Amino acid sequence: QSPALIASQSSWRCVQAHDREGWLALMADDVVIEDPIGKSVTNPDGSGIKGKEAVGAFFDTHIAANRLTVTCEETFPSSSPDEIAHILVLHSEFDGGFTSEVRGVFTYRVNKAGLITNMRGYWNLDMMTFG
Amino acid sequence: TTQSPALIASQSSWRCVQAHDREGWLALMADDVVIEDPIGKSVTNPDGSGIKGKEAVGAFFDTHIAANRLTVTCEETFPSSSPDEIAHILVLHSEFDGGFTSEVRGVFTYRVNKAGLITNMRGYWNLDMMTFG
Repeated sequence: QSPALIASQSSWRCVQAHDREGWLALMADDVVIEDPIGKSVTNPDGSGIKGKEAVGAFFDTHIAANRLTVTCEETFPSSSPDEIAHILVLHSEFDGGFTSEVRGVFTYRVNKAGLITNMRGYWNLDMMTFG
Repeated sequence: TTQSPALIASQSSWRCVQAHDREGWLALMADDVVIEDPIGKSVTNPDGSGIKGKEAVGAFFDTHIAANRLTVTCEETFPSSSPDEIAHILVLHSEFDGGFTSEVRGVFTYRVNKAGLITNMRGYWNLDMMTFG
């Protein structure tokens, strides 16, 4: 398995376990999270969350707090072991049985040591469902 | 019913490549355009850092597209929250003699600048994903 694939799949594991330390351990010091790409609540300046301290806070706020799960629909390797794209479905679960989802394209780049430098989400609110 | 700059640019670029329209395709590109089709080292990305700038992009069109009987099928589009970046799932289908063909299905991302011009086009596929018939 490629370094990009190992990292994407580890990241979902850690997001599902609320494993803050394990999740941050996957990230390069210069990691940029754009989930989604563009101005949103989870990308409030439209240019990404930069660096592990800020990415730790993002984790506390939008991940540690919620009941987030990841379903992987399809994986698209590139010709680089270090870059990969997936179709994923993000599941957030509320009290009383309520769930929101968003199905998007997520791209991951790692550096040469195998750490996440970029996580980029092609989705917006018109793609979110609630049930 | 107005489409984003990223969506206009990517539909126009499919149109131009299939029309074998090199100059209309190049007119869609920024001066600092980089095409990584695919991302990573490959026949169409020899050093794995993309085809950079409009002169090399025109040459890429002259070697790899002028040449072949290309159909792009857009299977699915994924807008982002930026009007300037978009992803699609595309099937790229090439026709060869004796009804022999190749196909690759992958993810393609596009980014445009403020002026609506393509700065980046990146494809997630490799030779082992390609199918022939």
